[PDB]
Amino acid sequence: MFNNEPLEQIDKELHDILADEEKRQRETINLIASENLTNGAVRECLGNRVSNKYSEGYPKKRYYGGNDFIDKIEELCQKRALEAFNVSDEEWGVNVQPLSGSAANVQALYALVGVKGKIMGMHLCSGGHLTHGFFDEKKKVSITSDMFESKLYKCNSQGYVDLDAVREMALSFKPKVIICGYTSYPRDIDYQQFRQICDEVNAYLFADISHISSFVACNILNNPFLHADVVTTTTHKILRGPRSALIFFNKKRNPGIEQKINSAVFPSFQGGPHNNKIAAVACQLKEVHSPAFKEYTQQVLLNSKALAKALISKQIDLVTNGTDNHLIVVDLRKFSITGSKLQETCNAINVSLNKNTIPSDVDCVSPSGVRIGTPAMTTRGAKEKDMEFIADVLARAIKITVDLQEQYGKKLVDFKKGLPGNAQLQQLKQEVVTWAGALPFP
Amino acid sequence: MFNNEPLEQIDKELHDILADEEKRQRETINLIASENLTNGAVRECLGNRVSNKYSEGYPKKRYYGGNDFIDKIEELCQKRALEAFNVSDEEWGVNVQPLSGSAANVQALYALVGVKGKIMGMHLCSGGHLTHGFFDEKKKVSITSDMFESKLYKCNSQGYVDLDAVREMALSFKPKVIICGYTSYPRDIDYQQFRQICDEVNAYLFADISHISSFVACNILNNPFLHADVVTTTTHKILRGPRSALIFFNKKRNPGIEQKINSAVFPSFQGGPHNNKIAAVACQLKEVHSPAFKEYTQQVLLNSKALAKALISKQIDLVTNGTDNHLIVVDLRKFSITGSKLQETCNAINVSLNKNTIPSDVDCVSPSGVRIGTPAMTTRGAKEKDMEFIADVLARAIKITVDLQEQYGKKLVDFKKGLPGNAQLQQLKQEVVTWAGALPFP
Ligand SMILES: COCc1ccc(-c2cc(C#N)cc([C@@]3(C(C)C)C(C#N)=C(N)Oc4n[nH]c(C)c43)c2)s1
Ligand SMILES: COCc1ccc(-c2cc(C#N)cc([C@@]3(C(C)C)C(C#N)=C(N)Oc4n[nH]c(C)c43)c2)s1
Ligand SMILES: Cc1ncc(COP(=O)(O)O)c(CNCC(=O)O)c1O
Ligand SMILES: Cc1ncc(COP(=O)(O)O)c(CNCC(=O)O)c1O
Ligand SMILES: [Cl-]
Repeated sequence: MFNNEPLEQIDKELHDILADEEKRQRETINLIASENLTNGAVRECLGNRVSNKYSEGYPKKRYYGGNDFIDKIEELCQKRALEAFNVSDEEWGVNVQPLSGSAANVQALYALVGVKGKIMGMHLCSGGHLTHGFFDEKKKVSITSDMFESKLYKCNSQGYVDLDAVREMALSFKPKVIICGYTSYPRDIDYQQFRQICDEVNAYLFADISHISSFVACNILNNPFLHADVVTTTTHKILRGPRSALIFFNKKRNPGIEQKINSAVFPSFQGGPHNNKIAAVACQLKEVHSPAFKEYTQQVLLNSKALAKALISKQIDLVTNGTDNHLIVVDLRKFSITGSKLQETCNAINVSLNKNTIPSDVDCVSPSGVRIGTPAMTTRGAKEKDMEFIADVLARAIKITVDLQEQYGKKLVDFKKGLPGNAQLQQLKQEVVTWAGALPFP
Repeated sequence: MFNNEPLEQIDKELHDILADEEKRQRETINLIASENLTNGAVRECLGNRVSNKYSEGYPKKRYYGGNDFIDKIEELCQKRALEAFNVSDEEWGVNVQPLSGSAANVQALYALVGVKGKIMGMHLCSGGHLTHGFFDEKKKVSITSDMFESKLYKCNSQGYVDLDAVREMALSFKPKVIICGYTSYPRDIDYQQFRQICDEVNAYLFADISHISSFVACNILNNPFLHADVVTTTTHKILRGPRSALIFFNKKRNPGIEQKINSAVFPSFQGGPHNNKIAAVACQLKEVHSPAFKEYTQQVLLNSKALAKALISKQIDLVTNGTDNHLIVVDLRKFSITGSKLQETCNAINVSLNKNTIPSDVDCVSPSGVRIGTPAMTTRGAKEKDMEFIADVLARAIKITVDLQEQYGKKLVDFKKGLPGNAQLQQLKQEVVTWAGALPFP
């Protein structure tokens, strides 16, 4: 008693937009640092009937019948997660049920500190996440600043984490958790240094490695598992998995953390797991552990180094003057333009990026930077040689932006008036589409 | 620079379990009240590349470029959501980003009351959800009992919502929110009555209709939208959508609630939306509004009435002695067995259900009932005549459970010893598989 017609026949309106979205994807230079493109295997999992199952609880301890195969799927995922990060299942445990990074982080923090608990995070303007305790004067923007008491450490004027400031703050504030690992931080992390600071104030060490997860797995960047109590990561970014998250806990450093973390995920916060996610994560995790994915990850950094190099060669300023990973933040101050305007210009030419703050910024709405990343284009087979081209495309977008600000003015509404029908933008978009459309598309 | 081998070739281990799960689903009599089976169209959406996109914020108000088609999909979902529940976009608004029912509820509650805020909900043992403020004497089981201050109302010994008790509690406790609409409540709800109590005490009216959403939409049961400030519902249950949730808010009753709810979903709790979810919800909502889905929803109740009738004819006791909806709770006390045991026995025969508490219950690990539901089997084309068979199968499982308890004992571990190889169970499972395996399967 159901309709079985395929999507095209059953919902032609929706299918058209999705075909449109697909085309836009195929024809964009995607520089969103947090984006990637999943393979068919991961999407076959997301589309699977395994999402039919209600399976509240944990494997072997469900609140429903019919969970025999779901248990195998949940355990294989946990297995592959611990494998992927080269941690012994004896020392480290993992929860594979958080629906997304924001959820995982809120869950993990509560497990560690509870309501009104004290937490320390990097500020949003400095590269930190919303879920790292963010608030402004006016409002408690994230729940992490409301259900928890938070204080926020800023990076220095150069854009690097100031460990001195971190220690200064920890000794006065006395938090139960300190969060490191970031959303738009272009440099590696001194985890050991964080560990020594946490030890001084009897605080937990929280490493959110969502952006840099593939580097950690493939042993290309610092390994937070050597020092961290809790490691979170999303699966949809550099890891190239589906949209989901993982919570890792050091059982050996903290006995009874397993129960604490697991009870926080369920039944404190979530209900039924999304088993299609868990299946998809499992699939990607197998791939994460291969020598071939290590190659992909290496190429991500090769590409990011080259892109930084080529942008510098064109007189563009970068926060920290380079990168240790997949991501770059461009400081646009010398051009007297905003990230907001550069975002609109880049969208008009099919270049995906986002506006981003820099250390000197005081404005969340009008930032002085854009953030770019290589994981998506690296997935699409782009190499170091291709980076000069992206660098050139961005330079030209910056120039065009300066011109349009000259013609139409500083107001964002006024500025957008110049984008449609602009001859150079049309020429640039076509230039973008031609190269982007030809690249391998999973 | 990726792998494009299909799931079968890329990950054979995982593909086998999924095919195993698919086989089990096809050959199970699914009586889990919160379960359904999605069509291929909904699964093509969950599998779509649209999940590649990061689109934090709201349509037209994104924090990333290249969201032109993502905006159309998020808007068409809001459009179809309000359409399906027969509400005007001028009076009612909706958020389509909550990832699941538990998140949406925590999100919606925070919006209304904030941290330390006061809320009222039905007790878990009485039929209410975890996210309705549930706590134990020992522990604050749900975050809804911890980040909020909660009180819990119990149904009477007959299993009906006791409005006297609700009012008595509301006048003393003075909550800011009162929650109605439930997880395992077999009767319709007097929303008007709740509204009168909420008015008296200046409390918001919260109706969580996840279990009964299709009834509300198709105007087969009481409409909470006539009276409620906030309406939440998951999409994966009787709605037969993907795993996601919706928050509805009455703008006419509460100006400024839109910003409150929207900011609570993001950036208070979540980060990037799951666009494949939104696409899938949109697709199912078109179907919800059709006269053909009204037919399906009618069948669900016709089947649930019949099944209740047939169980009573076999001397099985029901909570409230019947049903107003898709769900029944069987009181097993007269048989001196637990739901836990009946759940294992039913799993052994390919009958999916869950153990459920009853009003006299004081125990959560071992309850005195099972909960059953018709949405899945109705989806599979089963009619009123088919219900006698399901009733017969359950009666037979109950008997086998009494026998096995006599032989092996009251300990759950001891009891399970008797399940494998049992000739009657093998006979019953085969009877189950034959009939279920031949039913239409989306
Ligand atoms: C309405 O509350 C104030 C805000 C919520 C999110 C804000 C935000 C603004 C900007 C800018 N420009 C950038 C961000 C960024 C980037 C990555 C997009 C951002 C930056 N820069 C950082 N550090 O973390 C984030 N988490 N989520 C989002 C959307 C961000 C966040 S401002
Ligand atoms: C951590 O200990 C406290 C608990 C968490 C879940 C508990 C629970 C036990 C039983 C039993 N028997 C039943 C439930 C039910 C049913 C639908 C399965 C349940 C019941 N009965 C109700 N009312 O709501 C629920 N939300 N989530 C779950 C799993 C439930 C929940 S008790
Ligand atoms: C470090 C970090 N942690 C958690 C999250 C949250 O994940 P969800 O959005 O899946 O909830 C993000 C999102 N990052 C925003 C970006 O870099 O584009 C992040 O950068
Ligand atoms: C009334 C109600 N509200 C919210 C939820 C939460 O949904 P998620 O599991 O998607 O977070 C449930 C789950 N229902 C459990 C059951 O009836 O089987 C529910 O029954
Ligand atoms: Cl999903």
